[PDB]
Amino acid sequence: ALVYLVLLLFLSGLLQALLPEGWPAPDLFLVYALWLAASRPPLLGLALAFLVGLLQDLLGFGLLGLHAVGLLLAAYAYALAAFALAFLGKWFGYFLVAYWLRLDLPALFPWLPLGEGLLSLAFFWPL
Amino acid sequence: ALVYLVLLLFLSGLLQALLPPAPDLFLVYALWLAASRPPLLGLALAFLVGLLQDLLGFGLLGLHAVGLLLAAYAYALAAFALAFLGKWFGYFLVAYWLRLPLGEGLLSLAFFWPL
Amino acid sequence: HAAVAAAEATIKPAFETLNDNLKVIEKADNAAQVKDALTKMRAAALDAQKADFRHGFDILVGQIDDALKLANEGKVKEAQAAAEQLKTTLAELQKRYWART
Amino acid sequence: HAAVAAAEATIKPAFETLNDNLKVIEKADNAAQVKDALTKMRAAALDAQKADFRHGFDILVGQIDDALKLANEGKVKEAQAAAEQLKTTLAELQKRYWART
Amino acid sequence: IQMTQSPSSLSASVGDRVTITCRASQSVSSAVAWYQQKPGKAPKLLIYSASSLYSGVPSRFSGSRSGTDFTLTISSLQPEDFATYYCQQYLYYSLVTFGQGTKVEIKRTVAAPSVFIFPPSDEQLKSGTASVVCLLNNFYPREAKVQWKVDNALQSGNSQESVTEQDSKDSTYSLSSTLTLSKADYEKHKVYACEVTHQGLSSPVTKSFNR
Amino acid sequence: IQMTQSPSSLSASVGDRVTITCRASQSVSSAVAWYQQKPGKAPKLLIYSASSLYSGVPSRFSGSRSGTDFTLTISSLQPEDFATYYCQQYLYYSLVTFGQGTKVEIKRTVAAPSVFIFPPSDEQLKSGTASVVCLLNNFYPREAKVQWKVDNALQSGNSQESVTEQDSKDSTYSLSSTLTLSKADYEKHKVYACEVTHQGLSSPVTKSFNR
Amino acid sequence: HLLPRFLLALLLALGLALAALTRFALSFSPLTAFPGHRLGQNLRAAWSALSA
Amino acid sequence: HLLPRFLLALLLALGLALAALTRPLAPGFALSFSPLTAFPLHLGHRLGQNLRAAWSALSA
Amino acid sequence: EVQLVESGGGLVQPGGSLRLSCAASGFNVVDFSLHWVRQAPGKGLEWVAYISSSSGSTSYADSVKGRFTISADTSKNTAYLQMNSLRAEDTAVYYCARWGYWPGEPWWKAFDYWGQGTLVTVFNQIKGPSVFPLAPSTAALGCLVKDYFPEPVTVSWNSGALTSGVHTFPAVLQSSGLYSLSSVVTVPSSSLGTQTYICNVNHKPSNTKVDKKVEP
Amino acid sequence: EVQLVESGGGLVQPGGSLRLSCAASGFNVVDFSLHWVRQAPGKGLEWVAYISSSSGSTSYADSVKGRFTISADTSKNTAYLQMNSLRAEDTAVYYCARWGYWPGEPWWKAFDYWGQGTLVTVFNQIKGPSVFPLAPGTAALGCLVKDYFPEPVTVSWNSGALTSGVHTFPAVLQSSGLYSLSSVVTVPSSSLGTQTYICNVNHKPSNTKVDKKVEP
Repeated sequence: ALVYLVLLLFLSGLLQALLPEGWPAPDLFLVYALWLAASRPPLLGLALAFLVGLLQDLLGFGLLGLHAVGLLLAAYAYALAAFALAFLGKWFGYFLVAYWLRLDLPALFPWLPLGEGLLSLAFFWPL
Repeated sequence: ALVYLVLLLFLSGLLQALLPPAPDLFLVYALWLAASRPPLLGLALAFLVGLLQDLLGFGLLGLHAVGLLLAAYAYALAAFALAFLGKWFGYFLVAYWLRLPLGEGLLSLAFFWPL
Repeated sequence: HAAVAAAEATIKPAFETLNDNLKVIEKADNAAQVKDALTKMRAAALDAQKADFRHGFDILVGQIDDALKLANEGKVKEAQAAAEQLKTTLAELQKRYWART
Repeated sequence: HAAVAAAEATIKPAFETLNDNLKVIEKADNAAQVKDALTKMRAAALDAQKADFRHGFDILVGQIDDALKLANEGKVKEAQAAAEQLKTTLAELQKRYWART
Repeated sequence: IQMTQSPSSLSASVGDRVTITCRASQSVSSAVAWYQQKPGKAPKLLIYSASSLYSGVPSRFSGSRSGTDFTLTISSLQPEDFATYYCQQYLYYSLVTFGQGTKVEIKRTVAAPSVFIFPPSDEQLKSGTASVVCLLNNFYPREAKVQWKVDNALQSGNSQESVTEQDSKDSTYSLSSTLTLSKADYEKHKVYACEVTHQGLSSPVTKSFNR
Repeated sequence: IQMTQSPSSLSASVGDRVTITCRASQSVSSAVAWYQQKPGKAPKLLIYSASSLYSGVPSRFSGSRSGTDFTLTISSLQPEDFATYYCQQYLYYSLVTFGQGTKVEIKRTVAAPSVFIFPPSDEQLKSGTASVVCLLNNFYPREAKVQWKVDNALQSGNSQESVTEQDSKDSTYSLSSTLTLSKADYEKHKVYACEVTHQGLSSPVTKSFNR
Repeated sequence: HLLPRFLLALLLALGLALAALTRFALSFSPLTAFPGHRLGQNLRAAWSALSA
Repeated sequence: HLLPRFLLALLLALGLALAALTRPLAPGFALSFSPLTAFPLHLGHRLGQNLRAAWSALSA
Repeated sequence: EVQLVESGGGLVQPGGSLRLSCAASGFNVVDFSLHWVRQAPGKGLEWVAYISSSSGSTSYADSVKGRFTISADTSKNTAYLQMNSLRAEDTAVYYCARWGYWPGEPWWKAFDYWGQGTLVTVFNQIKGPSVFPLAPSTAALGCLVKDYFPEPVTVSWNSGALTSGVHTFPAVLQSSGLYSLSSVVTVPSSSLGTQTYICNVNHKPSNTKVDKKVEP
Repeated sequence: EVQLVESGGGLVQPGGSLRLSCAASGFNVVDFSLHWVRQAPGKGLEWVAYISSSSGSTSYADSVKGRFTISADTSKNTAYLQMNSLRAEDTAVYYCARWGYWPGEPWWKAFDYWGQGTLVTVFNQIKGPSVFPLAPGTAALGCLVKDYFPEPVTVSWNSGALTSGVHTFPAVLQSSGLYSLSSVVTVPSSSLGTQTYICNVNHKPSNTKVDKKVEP
C-alpha cells in the first residue's frame, strides 16, 4: 500500500526532472488509484481515489480538483477493456473541469493522450 | 401552475410578520414539480425554486438551493418523510462545509398532501 | 425520487402480474385459460402480501379463490363475471398503496 | 468499477455455476448426481458462449459431452476422472477472460 | 427436465395474432425448438435456437426468450396455420423433452347444441350389453359437460365421450357420449337421461326416455 | 404446475450436513412444504411456508427460498433422519403436486459383491418356465449393473431386479436378478452367464454355468 | 439514469460554490421577506462579494 | 447500489467546488493536463506553498 | 433429397418382439445421430432412444430402458430399433429423427428432418364389427359399431349416396381394448318414413361386410 | 388428539367399485377441507381429490376425473371417496390429509395431519405360492417363491431356527400380474452336506403352507 506510494513519488520526480519535451509521460497516479479502487469495496473505492486525486494536485502545479475530479471518475469508470474505459473517464474529468471553470483548452496533439495511456498501461498490467 | 408560486410568496410573507416552526412552502412547491416531471427536469427546477427562496431571504446564496436539490432527489407519505429528511441533510452538509425541525415538516406536510 | 423508485422495485412487478393476467381472463373464452391465468394471479397476490394493508390482500386472495372455484367447475362465463368484481378491489389497493409510499 | 461490473453482471453467474457444480462432481458418488451436475454445467456453458473466445467454449462443451457420455453409461468413477481435465480448461478461460476485461 | 406449454388450446380467426408461451423447468440457455404437426403427418421444424427462423417457412413465425421463458408468436394467422404446435428443448442428446402441445382452432360465433338420446336397440340386448347414446350436433365451443342421470342418480365411470374435429364448412364440433351398462343393470332401472350444460344454452336441457 | 426435486438419492453418515434442492416450474410465492416419510408409515410435516418450522420437530431441520428455488437443510443427521423427504407445493386446494422424493442412506466403505449363479430346478422345468437367478450379497453402493448373456448374446426385456434395503448391521444391499425363459427357449441354448459391473470390482465378474 | 446523477453533481456544485462566494448562525427557517427592496439589496451583495 | 451512486454525485460536486475557489487570479491561465508532480527534494516546501494558496482563497 | 422412411410397424402380441428400421437416404448416418420419438394416439410427442453411430454411444428413456435395443448399420445406411417385451402403453407412431453433431450450427438445427412414421400397436385379438342400429325418435339416426379391432372402419350410407350431415366420430378405445365408434346423420322428419336408410361398414383387416338397416 | 382413520381398502376386481371412508376424530370437517392422496407402491405421493364441506366444492385430479366421487357427511363427521371403474394403475395406499381454510395460519400449515392409509389392490385372481428350490468358503442356497398373490408371504428357514444371513428380497410384480420373491441364505461349504436346510413358506390369504427341502 504505502510502499508503492513512496516509490511512486520518487519515480514521478525523476520523470519530471528529465522529461523529453514534446513527448508524453506515464500517468503514475492513475495506475495507483485504480489498484486501490479495484479490490476495495465500491464505497471505499470512490473515496480512496478522491483523496489520491487531491494529493496529486497539492503536489502539482495545478488548481485543486483538476485531477481529483478526473481520478474520481476514473475509479468509477473502472481488465484491459476496463482500463481503456477508465483512462477515457479521467480525460472526461479534465474537459468537465475546463468547461465548468470556463477556461481555454490547451493544444493537445493525439500523441499526448495515447502516449499517457499506453505508458500507464505498461505499469498497471503487472499490478 | 404559476398561480401557486404567486400565492406562495404572499402567504410566506404574512407568516413571517406574524410568527415568534414554519411551513417550508418552497419544499412542497419543488416536490410538486419534481414528482410529475422527469428526473432531469425535476432536479433543475428544484434548484431554481430553492435559489429563489434563497435570494429573497437573509441567508447565504445556495444554502436553500442545495437543500431542495437533495430533497427532490431523495423523494408518497413514506417518500415525503424521507424527502424532508434529505433536505435537512443538505442544510447540515452546507453548514459543515462552510464551517459555521419537526414542526417545519408537519406544517409542510399539511400543504404537500392536498397537492 | 429515490424513495418512490424504491417502492416500485418492491411491489410494482407484483401489480404488473395481477393486471396483465386480469386482461387475459376477460379475453379468454375457455376454462383452461381462466384457471391458468388465475393460478399465476394468485401466486402474485401472496407474493405481494409478503412485502391493515396486509388484511387488504386477504380480501383479494379470497376473491381469487372464489373466482377460481367457479372456473374449476367449467363455468367460464361466470368466472369472467366474478373476476370483474376482483378488479375494483385490486384498483383500491393501488390507490391505498400510492398514498402510503 | 462500472466497466468491470458490466462483465460481472453478464458472465460471472455463468462462471459461478460452472465452478460451484464442479465441486459436486468431485463429491458425488453415483451416476445420478454426476449426470445431473453436468446438465446444469452444460446449460451454463451454452449460455456463457452467447455473451477465439467463442471457439474456446466449443472445446469446453465438447469435454462436457465426453464426461456426460461416460456418466450416462453408469461409470461414475470415469466421469469424475474425466471431469478433472475440464477443470484445467475452465480455469484457462477465466484467466483469459479476466485479462480481456 | 420438464417443459410446460400453455395455453393447451386457443382459438383465433384469420388475421389475428397468436402468442404461445413455453416455460422450461430449469435453465436451458437458448436450446428450444418449435414444431408444427398437421393432423396425421410428421412434425416440421419452425424455430431453432429459440430465436432463429428455419429456412423454408413463412416469415410470420417468430420466437423469443426471456430467461427461462420462451414464446412463439405468429404475426398473422392464415388458413394454413391451424395445427398443433409443440415446444421442444434439446439441451443434450439424451435429455430431449417435448411440450404438452398447443392446438389452434378456428373461432366463430357461439352455436347452441341440439341434444338427441338413442335407446339401445333390441338386437344389442341379445348379446347382453346395453349402450345408450347421447348425441350433440353442430355446437361451439368444444366444452360441453354431459352428465348421465339414472333414476335421478348421477352415473360416473361408465361413460365414453368422443368429439369430432372441426367441420370444413361451418366449423362446428359434434359430441357423442355413450353410457355402457350390463343387461342386468339396465333392466333394474326405468328412467334414463343425459343433461347438456353449454354456453349456447341458457339452461341445461335434458332429453330422457323411459323403458 | 410441476415440481422437480433433486437429488433423487443421497448418502451421508451421522453428523453430516445435507442439502436438498426443490425448484418449482412456475412461481408459487412461498407455498412450499417438506414432508418426511419413514418406510411404511404416514408422512409427517416438517416445514410449512417454505421457511417456518412445524412445532414438535427437531430444530436441525431448516428451510430456505431463493426466487422459485427452495431448499431443505439438515444440520446434523442423527440416526433418526434416514427416510424419504418429499417437496410439496400448495398454491391452491386443486393444484397440489409433490416432488419425486429424496432418500437419505447411510454411507460406508465400498465392498465388492459376491456373485452366485443358480440353475433352474428340475421341478420348475415341469411347469414350463425356467427362471435362472443371479445373486449378489453384501455389496455397496447400491448401483450394480447386471447384464444377462446367453450364448454370448445380450439379453434384454426378460430380467427383473429386486434390491433389498440396507441391513441394520453392515449397511449393505443385496441384488437378485432373475431371467425368465420359456422351457422351449431354455433348451435351445447351452451356456448362460450374468456379468456384474460394480465399483468394488476392478473388472466385471461373470459367473456362468453350461447346461 | 446516469445523466440525472451527473446533473445532481453539477447543480450541487453551483450551490456549494455560491455558498463560499457570499459568506453568524445561519437562519434555517424558510421565511421570505414580507411583501421588493430585498431582491435588489441581496442581489447586489452577491455581486460585490464576488469581486472581492 | 443507491449509496455508491449517490456518493459519486456528492464527491464530484465537492471536487468542482474546490476548483472554483482555487482558480488562479491571473486572467488567461494556461493549463497543464500532464500529470507531472514536483521533485521529491522540493516537496518539503512545495506542499506547504500550494496548500497555503488554496487555504488563502478558501476561508473568508 | 434428404428423407427418412421407417418400416416394420404392425400388430404384435403383448410381450412379443418387433423390429423397426429407419432407412436413411440422401445422407450418411455417421455424420448425424438418429433419434426415435413416439407419439401415442391423440397425445403429445415423447422421446424413446437414440444412437450416435460415429461414437457408438446409446441412451434410452427412463420408461423404456432395459427393453429396447437400438443399433445402427453404416454399411446399409439404416438404424434398427429392436423392441422387446412390449406392453399396452407402447402403442404409438414411431418417428425417426435426425440431429447434427456438436459443434457448429448443425447441432442447433435440432430434429430438422423427420420420418414418415410407422404405427406399432399391441393387440390381443382381431374380430369383426358388430353394428347395432340406433332407432330414430329433424330426426337423427345412425348405426353404432361396437367391439371391433383394429382400425379403421368406413361407414357409408346408401352405398355412398348420402353424404350431407353425416358425422363419423373418432373411434374410442374401450376398457376391453377394442374400439367402438358411432356414426349419425340428420335427415328431415318428413322423409323419415318414405325412404329406407341403409348403413354399411367395411373392415379391411377382418374382411367383414355388414349391411344394417335403421328403422323407426 | 387429532387423528384420522381410513377403511374399506382391500381386493377389488378390475372395473369394480370400492368405497373409502375417512372417519375424522378430534375436530370438525366443516372447519377443515379433507384431501385424499395416494402413493403407488415404490413411487412418490400423488394428489387424488378433495372436498370442502363448508362450501360444498369438489375437485379431482386430471388423471381420475369422472370416475371418483368424493362426498362428506358432517353428521357422521366422515368423508367418503367412491371409486368406480378401477384400473390396474389405481393400486396404492390412500392417505386422508387435512387442510385449513383461508385466511390465517391454518391455511399455511398444509397437510399437517395425515391418516394411517388403506391399501387398495386390484386383482384378477388369488392363488397360493409355488416354491422351487435353488441348488447350491461360503455357499449360498435358497428357495424361489414364484407366481403367488397377494402380499405378503413369510419365509422362514428351519422353522426360524436358522436366521443368520437370511435375505428376503422385496416382491416384484411380474408381467403376468403375480408377485414373486426369492429368499437366500449363505452357509459354510463344510456343513453344506451335513445338515438339512428346510425352507417353509406361509401364505395367509390363500391358506397355503408348503415345506420345501433344498438339496445340492
